Amino acid sequence: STNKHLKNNFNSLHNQMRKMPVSHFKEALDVPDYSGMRGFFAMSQGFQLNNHGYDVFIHARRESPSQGKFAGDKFHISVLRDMVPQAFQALSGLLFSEDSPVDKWKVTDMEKVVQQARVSLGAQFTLYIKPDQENSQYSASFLHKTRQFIECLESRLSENGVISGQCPESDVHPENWKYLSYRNELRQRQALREEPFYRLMTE
Repeated sequence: STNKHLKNNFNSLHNQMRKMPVSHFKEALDVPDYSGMRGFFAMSQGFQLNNHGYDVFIHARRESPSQGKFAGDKFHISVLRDMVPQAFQALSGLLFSEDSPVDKWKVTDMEKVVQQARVSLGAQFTLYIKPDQENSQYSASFLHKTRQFIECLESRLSENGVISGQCPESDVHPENWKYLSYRNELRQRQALREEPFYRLMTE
């Protein structure tokens, strides 16, 4: 499995990642603004956008490319509900970037959260991660890119004075992540902190 490989290459992956140069993400400009996202079924930078009325989100899935099978890894971004539009705009360049390692994500539609009487304290953004290789093994290059990406998101939000939200109860995050949090749906918060993926993303 994917996790088996991470465990047996734990130090090797870490050692390669920690010596790689900073990643560069060519951010997108020709993207929709938040109100645009609420369009309904359009295309933007290769990402198929979809807003149906059965949930409180707007989904984005890149028609491409990651060749591996889902291993359950994903991140959530939590901000004050009032600031979702600002957060979205600030992160749009990276989220729609051709260099982004995230092929699938979603953002809550505040109109729909109100119509469906849902609470929105956090996890307004969800980022799905999948091994890049066909054999379902994460490569050192990809993990480094993903970590770099997640950190750019963190920095962009704080530089924009976005007020943080409330981390989901089932997620875990280090003290230096103010918006991002992690969880693996395929497997206690204590156990998540031990996941190799999570530790390679934080230590």
